[PDB]
Amino acid sequence: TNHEQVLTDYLAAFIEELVQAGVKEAIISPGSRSTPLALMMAEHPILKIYVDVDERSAGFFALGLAKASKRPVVLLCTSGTAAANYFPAVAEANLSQIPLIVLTADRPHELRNVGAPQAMDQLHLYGSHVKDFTDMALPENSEEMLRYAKWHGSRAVDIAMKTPRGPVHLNFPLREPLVPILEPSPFYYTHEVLDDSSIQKMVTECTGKKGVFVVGPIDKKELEQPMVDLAKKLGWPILADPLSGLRSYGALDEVVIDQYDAFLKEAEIIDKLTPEVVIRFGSMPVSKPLKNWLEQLSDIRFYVVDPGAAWKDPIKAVTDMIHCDERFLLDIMQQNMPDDAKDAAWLNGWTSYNKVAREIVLAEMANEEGKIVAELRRLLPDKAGLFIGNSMPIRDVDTYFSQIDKKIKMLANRGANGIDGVVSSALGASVVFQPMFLLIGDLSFYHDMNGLLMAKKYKMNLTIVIVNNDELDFRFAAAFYDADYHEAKSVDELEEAIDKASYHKGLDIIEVK
Amino acid sequence: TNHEQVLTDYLAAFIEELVQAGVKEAIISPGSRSTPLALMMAEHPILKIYVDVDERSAGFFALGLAKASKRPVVLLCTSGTAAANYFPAVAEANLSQIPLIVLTADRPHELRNVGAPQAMDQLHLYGSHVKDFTDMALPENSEEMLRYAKWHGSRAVDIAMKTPRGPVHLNFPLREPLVPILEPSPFYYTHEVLDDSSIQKMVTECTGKKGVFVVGPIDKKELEQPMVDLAKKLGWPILADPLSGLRSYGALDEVVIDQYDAFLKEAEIIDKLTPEVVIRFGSMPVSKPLKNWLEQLSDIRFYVVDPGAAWKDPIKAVTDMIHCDERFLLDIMQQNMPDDAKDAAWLNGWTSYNKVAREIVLAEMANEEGKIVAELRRLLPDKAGLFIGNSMPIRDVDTYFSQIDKKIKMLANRGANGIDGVVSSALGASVVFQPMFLLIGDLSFYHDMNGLLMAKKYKMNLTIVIVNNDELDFRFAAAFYDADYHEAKSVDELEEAIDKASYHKGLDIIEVK
Repeated sequence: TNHEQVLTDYLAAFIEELVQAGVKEAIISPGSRSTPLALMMAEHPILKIYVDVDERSAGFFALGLAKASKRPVVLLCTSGTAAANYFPAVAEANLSQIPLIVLTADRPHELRNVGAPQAMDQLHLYGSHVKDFTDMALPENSEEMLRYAKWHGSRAVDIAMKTPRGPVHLNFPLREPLVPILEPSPFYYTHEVLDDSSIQKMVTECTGKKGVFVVGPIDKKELEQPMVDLAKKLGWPILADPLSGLRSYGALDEVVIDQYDAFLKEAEIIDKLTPEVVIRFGSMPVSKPLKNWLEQLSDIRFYVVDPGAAWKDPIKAVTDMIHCDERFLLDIMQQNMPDDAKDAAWLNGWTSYNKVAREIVLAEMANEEGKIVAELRRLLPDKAGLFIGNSMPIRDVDTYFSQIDKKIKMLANRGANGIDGVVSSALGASVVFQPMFLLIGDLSFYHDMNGLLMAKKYKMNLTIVIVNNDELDFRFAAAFYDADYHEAKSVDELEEAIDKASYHKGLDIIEVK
Repeated sequence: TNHEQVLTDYLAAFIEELVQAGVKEAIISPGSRSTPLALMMAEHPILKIYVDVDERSAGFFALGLAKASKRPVVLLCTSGTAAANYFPAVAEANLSQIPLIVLTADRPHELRNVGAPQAMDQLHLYGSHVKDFTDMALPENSEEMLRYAKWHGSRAVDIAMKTPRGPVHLNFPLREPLVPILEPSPFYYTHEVLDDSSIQKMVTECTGKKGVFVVGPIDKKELEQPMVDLAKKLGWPILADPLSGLRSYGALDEVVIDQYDAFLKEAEIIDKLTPEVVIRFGSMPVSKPLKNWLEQLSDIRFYVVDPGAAWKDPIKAVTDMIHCDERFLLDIMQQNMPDDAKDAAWLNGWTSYNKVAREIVLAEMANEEGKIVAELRRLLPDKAGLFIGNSMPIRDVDTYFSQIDKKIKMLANRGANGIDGVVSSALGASVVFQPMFLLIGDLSFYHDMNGLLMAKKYKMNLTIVIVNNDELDFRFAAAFYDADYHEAKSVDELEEAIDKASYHKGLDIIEVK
């Protein structure tokens, strides 16, 4: 019934439900108004905490951690411009379907839009870029209002984790004094399914047709193998994006095509490889010549599998929009599509151009923006993570990273793209996948340079490769963040750097000028 | 009539009107979609350009430049998360009434919300935090549409510069190819006034009353002297904020009170200094004991002068809201208020506590977070600029920076406050006021560390004083950005650092641990 108890009961009810609904990590930024929420989250036994004093960096850190783990991740910042720094990562989380619980501390009603210090309008702060907005009540501790606090904690995580996944924003007006009572201590998975009538139409329509699988960047785990099996069963090629995982799932394969970016630039190859059906999985692939090829082809059956109804199709090519779970579709197609449907000449044609274009690529790579990918492909461990920057590193990983027999989790921010926040993204992802590697340009590296503090203060393992095409001497940046600096001037100098980097748990930075 | 000419005619009409309406500077961030707008702004003869690759830093740079010069300043970035990085500075510009023309490049309609790379929803991106939003047409070059492009260029700057001043957002959908034709080359002030009936009511109501002037952070230039004259004429004290300019306008004074933060904490002094009227100018002062004092007093006449109708009053103390120009009000009060109204005992009481509290402060400052302000007060030139960070440096400049007889422009981000972007803010302001000094905490310095690139690549003069109260060794940061590093361990070590800093045109950084 006293002010500080009221504040403690209210927040504890909320925070307890977040953890009980699956939040294990919180990414906190400090400030006056965020203090009571930060202190009480710290007191929670199960809940782990990371402190990032740059809110922009905190947002991308949370993003990367939630993208890699499929876990809902809390953000917490104070009132004022701090909340606005979450915006780039929230917009990214929106488009890449990443479950961020963004909690913004705020002034109380008597201090809202009144000219108070550290205070701005935080109602619908991120606009359409969140799944849900809640302006929470001022702290109360009645039976009704405590259950309300629990209810909103459960709803936040549920909405964020329900497909299509995405960011959820909760605004907390907090009235002074913000001193909580810490002594004594205050402390169902659904998927989309197609109908039996609806699967029969699809099965019959492409039962003996020349089809192509197109897989772009995809979220879901262990979808590599059953996809490979189906394409093998049908005799269909898979045009696999580097971010699909099919180019690095730990096995060599007879259906995965990886040189399509090269050979679809040529006009006669465009004509000869013309399919009857196309089935898309995941986002759109990064390849512009593939994009232009899929745009050009008409009078085909263009399926896209989109369980979240996000309507990602910048080509407007869709004929049949499929709103179901990817693993479900692959399994029913593995059970119901015939075995005797195999045309050997169809797959053969695709694999032939693929073998030919591999030679054209490998004839040049014994001489450096393409050779850096090729050297990285060989030097990487059998189980590793690779975050790729959105500039030139993503176009060169499409050309010079063919299929390898190592398990490599490849991650990029492919929603709203952008050169911002990719260091913190990689660093958040490094909590899940080890060892973590970052192929990055100099512009992106500078942009999110101060996110390297998280690697220093939490003793994280990340190997950074900077393609500096370009006035900046990055040795001083390395020394500042306690990083081991390496300058690779040759192919052999890169080999020594990678070997040294995997040898110690810590931050490594390899600059290639 | 051809695509690239259309694009050139459209943008040139817009850009020409911006310059013709008073835009002299543009702050550009690079990218694919921003390229045609950036190239053509570069071709404009009068328009000066600054390139900031961090969009967050660019926003605060523009903010600082526009705050210092009262000039409208263009921002330009590419599509995607780049636009979202402008948000903290836009929210700040909104509350601090700063005229930013924010231009965001965008995908065309066929690539909007369709799953395209580097693309997000940019309609009403900043929400209520801008004065105006325009989604511009796709480039056309007809007589109607070219005048439309001119019209929007004039409207943008006008709305941004009309009081209450603020940010204006224009979104530009641009269709590929984005290659402009650069060869050959494509290239009233109103103020609020009170009525004669309305001034007579105010003049008579405080014609012989014990009144107090309260001046917080204020925009308007040369408002120092006529304010001083009126308070001298009336025998009224001025409780001047450090950011009012009255504490450093180049003259010592017999009405400016600067120790109110100290002596209004005491209960009997609160009671004895009780006025009959209060007149506020500018924003709310940073002093919490002054805030609490003005809150506590009742049955008074509380005037606030607010020409922009922003209603800045977190105390809700207003009795008479005055919507007119500050210079106008001071001049008519200088002409119409009587001379024989002077009560000597009223001003005497205020100046007495002020003299007493100065002794209490100066008795301690011969021994370091307060002594750093006091040393800075003495060591500064006769004509200088000082940007202050929003953390502990603003509370200590209120206590330990009494009135000096030097002209010092003092600047802070006092709208939405926040520890973010104050380096770029100071660096933008450094274009106008020279020499520029920055008193800053370590948290703020880290937050906007990468804004120091602007000091390096444009060879700017800024002296940074870091109050490191606190793992980071800032020498490596200094070496990275070509800055002269100084470590001040004593009072005399600070003197040597300041002397060296003012001696060369370039970036200086003084750390006090």
